[PDB]
Amino acid sequence: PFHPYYTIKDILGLVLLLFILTTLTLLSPNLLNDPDNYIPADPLNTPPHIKPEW
Amino acid sequence: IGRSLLTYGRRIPLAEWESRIAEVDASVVREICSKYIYDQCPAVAGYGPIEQLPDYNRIRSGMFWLRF
Ligand SMILES: CCCCCCCCCCCCCCCCCC(=O)OC[C@H](COP(=O)([O-])OCC(O)COP(=O)([O-])OC[C@@H](COC(=O)CCCCCCCCCCCCCCCCC)OC(=O)CCCCCCCCCCCCCCCCC)OC(=O)CCCCCCCCCCCCCCCCC
Ligand SMILES: CCCCCCCC/C=C\CCCCCCCC(=O)OC[C@H](COP(=O)(O)OCCN)OC(=O)CCCCCCC/C=C/CCCCCCCC
Repeated sequence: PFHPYYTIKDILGLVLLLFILTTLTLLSPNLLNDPDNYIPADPLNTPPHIKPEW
Repeated sequence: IGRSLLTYGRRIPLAEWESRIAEVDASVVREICSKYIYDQCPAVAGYGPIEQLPDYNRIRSGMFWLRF
């Protein structure tokens, strides 16, 4: 049966995901960040180096 | 007679049994049932088409109430 086995197993998985998410949010927030999106939009100039989200 | 002299060392007369029965009351039942049944691990045996016999964890969790 799904309960109790996979209930606790998925809860463990969620705890792990939250640990990773917190470390990414507080300890190293700029790891995946892109500087070129901290410049507001300019319809007359495309920047030389273009790169979407990963 | 035989079984009694082996187990008890003595014959227990019906009068003594009656006196012992008269002392039980709902409070005694509550107490002693709690003393032997409540939140205990059981022994289980099954024979037959027993696919639907609950899992052991599900049976163990049935030995206590969350609302108590
Ligand atoms: C989000 C992310 C999602 C993705 C995540 C991904 C990963 C997920 C992985 C995990 C997945 C898990 C899946 C679920 C597994 C479920 C397993 C299961 O059901 O097992 C069945 C399990 C197996 O037993 P069984 O074989 O079925 O045998 C049945 C027997 O009857 C057994 O009899 P028993 O006596 O042993 O147990 C019966 C009793 C056992 O429980 C109890 O007696 C109490 C348990 C502990 C205390 C909890 C009290 C909560 C009270 C409500 C909230 C108020 C708190 C105080 C604050 C007041 C504020 C004014 O439980 C009940 O009767 C059920 C209800 C218990 C609560 C009573 C209140 C009901 C109304 C709820 C809504 C209230 C809204 C308004 C609130 C006020 C205004 C804000 O038995 C159950 O019945 C389990 C009960 C589980 C109850 C869970 C309650 C959760 C909700 C709480 C309230 C939420 C709202 C809060 C609002 C804000 C105010 C605080
Ligand atoms: C917000 C970030 C939090 C980060 C930290 C980690 C979060 C995740 C942690 C795990 C959360 C688990 C939630 C789901 C409930 C899991 C229950 C569990 O594993 O135990 C099973 C067990 C079922 O009992 P059995 O033994 O199987 O049956 C007995 C039958 N006689 O669950 C229970 O205890 C059910 C009874 C209810 C327990 C309490 C449920 C949660 C709510 C309680 C607090 C109420 C106030 C909530 C307020 C929230 C804010 C407004």
